[PDB]
Amino acid sequence: ALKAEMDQLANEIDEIGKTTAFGTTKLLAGGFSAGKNFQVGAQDGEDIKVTVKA
Amino acid sequence: AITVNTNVTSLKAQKNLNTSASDLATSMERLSSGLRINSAKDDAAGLAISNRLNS
Repeated sequence: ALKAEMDQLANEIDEIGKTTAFGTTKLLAGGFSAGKNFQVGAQDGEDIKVTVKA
Repeated sequence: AITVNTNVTSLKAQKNLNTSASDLATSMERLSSGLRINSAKDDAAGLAISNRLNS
């Protein structure tokens, strides 16, 4: 009984891992493992990198 | 020159007044609606991004 509940909790951890999105792009699956840049200034090269691992 | 048949200052004043009236109408619409993007004239990529976030 204890282990059956452990398995259900691990399944929900996996579901949250694969389901989280910004619209249609996945966030916790490994697509941001090497970060993405957002240009936060007016000139080229003035930008910040956002990194999320799986 | 002192001419009667053509008046260029009036033409330029007309164009400035029209530009101002258009801007005011746009602002009035945006305040009445509560939204920044009322058409694709406004922001086209934001329209699609917001359609997906709405879904």
